[PDB]
Amino acid sequence: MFQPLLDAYVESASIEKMASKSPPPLKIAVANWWGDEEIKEFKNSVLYFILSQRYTITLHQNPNEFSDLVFGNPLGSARKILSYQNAKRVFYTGENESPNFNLFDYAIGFDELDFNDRYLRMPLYYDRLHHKAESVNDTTAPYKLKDNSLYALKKPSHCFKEKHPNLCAVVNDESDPLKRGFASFVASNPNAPIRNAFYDALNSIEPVTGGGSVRNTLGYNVKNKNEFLSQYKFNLCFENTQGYGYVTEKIIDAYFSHTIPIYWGSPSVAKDFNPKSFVNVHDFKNFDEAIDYIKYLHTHKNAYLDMLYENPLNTLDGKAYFYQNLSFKKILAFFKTILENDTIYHDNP
Amino acid sequence: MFQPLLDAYVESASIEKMASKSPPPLKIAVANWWGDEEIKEFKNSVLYFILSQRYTITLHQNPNEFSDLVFGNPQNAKRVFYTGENESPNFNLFDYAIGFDELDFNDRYLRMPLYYDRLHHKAESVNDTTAPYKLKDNSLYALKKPSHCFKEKHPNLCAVVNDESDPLKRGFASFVASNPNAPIRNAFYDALNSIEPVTGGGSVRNTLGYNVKNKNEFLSQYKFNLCFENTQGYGYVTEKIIDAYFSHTIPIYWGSPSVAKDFNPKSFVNVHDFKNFDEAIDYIKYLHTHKNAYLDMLYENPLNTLDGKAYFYQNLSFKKILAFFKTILENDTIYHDN
Repeated sequence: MFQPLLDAYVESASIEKMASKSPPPLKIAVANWWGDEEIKEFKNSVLYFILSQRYTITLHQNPNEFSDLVFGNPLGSARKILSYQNAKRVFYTGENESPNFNLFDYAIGFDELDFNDRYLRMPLYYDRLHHKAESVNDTTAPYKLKDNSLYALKKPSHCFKEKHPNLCAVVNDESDPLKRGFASFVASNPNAPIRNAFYDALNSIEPVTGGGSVRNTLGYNVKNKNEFLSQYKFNLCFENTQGYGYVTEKIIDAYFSHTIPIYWGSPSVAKDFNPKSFVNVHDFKNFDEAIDYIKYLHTHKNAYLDMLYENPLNTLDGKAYFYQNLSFKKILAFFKTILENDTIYHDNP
Repeated sequence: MFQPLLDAYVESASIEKMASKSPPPLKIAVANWWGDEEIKEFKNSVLYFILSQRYTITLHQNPNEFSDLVFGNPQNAKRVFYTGENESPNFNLFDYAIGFDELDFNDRYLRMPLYYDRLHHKAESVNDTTAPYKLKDNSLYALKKPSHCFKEKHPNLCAVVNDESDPLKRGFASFVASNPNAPIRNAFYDALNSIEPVTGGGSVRNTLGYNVKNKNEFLSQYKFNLCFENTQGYGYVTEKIIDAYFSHTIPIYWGSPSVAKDFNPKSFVNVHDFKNFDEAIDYIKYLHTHKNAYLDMLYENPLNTLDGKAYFYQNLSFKKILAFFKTILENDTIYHDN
């Protein structure tokens, strides 16, 4: 049930509207090799989106320019130059990699760590929600955006349904969720010793439908991931690697496509999402046993519809919440503190 | 006043004397990068000393031998980061880390600054029948047979601590450094060298034509000790300030800007509290010419006190360190990259 997760997300994006377009300049240095595509992707990310609500952002790719923040995680030659901008450095990557606090003053990541003002946890799933929120500011979408909220203020598109018929049909109670294939699987890397032992074991209850390169079954890689996952009862949602707190956009795609995620990745995922809403493979002593609970859910429609209908988020006294209250306000406070703090924390020899 | 610091240290070293039990074998590998003197230092560290109270340790450097833990500093064994440098841990490479950073990473990180290891060493050196500082009878550090040489090696220190001399009746400020890659420390030195001359007993800015043999005896001869860390790190408080307290001299400190969390600010000059060096020096001048204020500072407890008890920040103790390692040994998780 995506709608309540989206509602919670939209509320977490609630902040005071800034008055009369006087957003102070913020100069951010980013990867020098980024081309116009990567730049476009960055101007579309939730971090940029959030910051644009309070600053007039300029991006810098010239190494001989001063900046307010140097952003990212350069490697090789570009990591050396970083050492010299001795600018206010902020570590940020989509990879399962913890920050180097000798080189970076501040960091935004997935680790469950407290370093006072120097670190903020902003999992990748928050950014995927931002993209799902934008894609449904469409007049044909089956998910609704609170009137007048930040995501509803830009003009809406009209392509969603044409692009996600099946998804719309089932979200719109015009199809029966029980009347679907067993499970979808979309992945690009074959080497995943833990994932395969699991695909082989899931793929031996009923065939698993593959839409990506690994274990493909359709004979072609699916065009729209979300439309494809909505055609199955479950979605094989294993992260590429394990990290405590490392919850990617994958589980969000399952929720969004109205299918039950079968999750494995961060052993603490239950902190971020309601475990009654997905098969948390970590809540079992072995796969063997988890395969059995999936086998059960697949043949006991009541338990299956129970899970599909749980709020993706945990609740405390009826109010749904993001773990540690992640929100636009929390993220903007973190940046206002970084910008106003003149202390140099990185190695400055 | 080192005595109260030692008392709190000895108390922090108190552990249950499980005797019905026996220390189980614990196999510890050290990385190859580690030189023989880095291995000798480790064998002599307070961490090794603490662990040896609950485990029968075997330390080796054979990467072919299955071990319970492996210690390094930049396999499928649990790796523990441990270094003396002002270097934050790489958690991609190490499952666990012992450091100085003010960080909380649940069971993966433990703060144990080098000053705690320097206290361990001073405590041993004072298990000596001619020593000016006392160790509670029946404490861990008093169990071994003592030495009889302390006074001989530190006459002046015993005199002042033994009240056979007057604290005010001494030189101005000592400075013992041998590292030159420390610009801020030099600039502060040249600036302090103004109130009066600052006697230099080490390589760097050496005064008396030679290097002193006993750092502590020497420091006990001055009213203050110029106590600068080589670089700034939040939480990076080394052995230096402990040498000042041990030598019954006022530390003039710079290094960790959060040093007041670890030590009682009324007990030393914290250069970080001033907007510029000039202002810090003005304060030093004042202490040097106001006997009541100087003595007050010299007699303060080096540690902060709360609820009637002197304490180490965040309750650093043998028990805290033993629980951290017990948790590592019992947890099968491997966090490092593979």
